[PDB]
Formats: sequence, structure tokens, C-alpha cells
Amino acid sequence: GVRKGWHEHVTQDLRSHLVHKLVQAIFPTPDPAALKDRRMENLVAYAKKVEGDMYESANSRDEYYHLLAEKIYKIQKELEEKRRSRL
Amino acid sequence: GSGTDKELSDLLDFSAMFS
Repeated sequence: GVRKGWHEHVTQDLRSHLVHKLVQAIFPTPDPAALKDRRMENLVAYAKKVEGDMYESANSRDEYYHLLAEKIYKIQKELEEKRRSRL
Repeated sequence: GSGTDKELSDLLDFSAMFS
């Protein structure tokens, strides 16, 4: 019947741009060798599972843009703690 | 729905090792 003003500004392509931000959090810097790494295989599928969970969290394209920052933000700084996990 | 993330820590560990 009806639905939130969701699709208004998410679009199919424009939405793909946001998905990359989720993957950049775990790996901001470029890594041509990572693409060959089996670990990367999980990165894609992983983001695909969470992204769907991140998108739904928003009842509007606006909220979706905010929650996205928190995820990438927390994960962005979290990378620092992971480095000291072995020193 | 969801729970604790295990691979999430392994994914970051990969990038954490290199630059």
C-alpha cells in the first residue's frame, strides 16, 4: 500500500555509492593484493548482509545517511585498536 | 536477528597488519 519516503533519494546507483563507504571502513586504503586474498571474499558478502541491515534501520534516506556515518566512524577508529592487538 | 560479530574482528585485523 504505502511506505516511508524512502526510495525518494536512495536510488539504485546512488545507493551503490553508499555501500562502498561501508567497505571502505574495514579497508580505507587501497590493496590490489587484497582482491586476491580469500579474506576479501567475506568482506563483500559481509557488507552485503550488514548493508541490508543498515539500510532498513532507516525509515528515510536521511536517517540512512546518518547511521552510515556511525558505522563507518566506529569501525574507522576501531581499526586503530586492532593494530595494537599485536603491537 | 543479529548477535556478536567474529569475522568483523578478523576483517579489520587484515588491514591492521598492513598500511
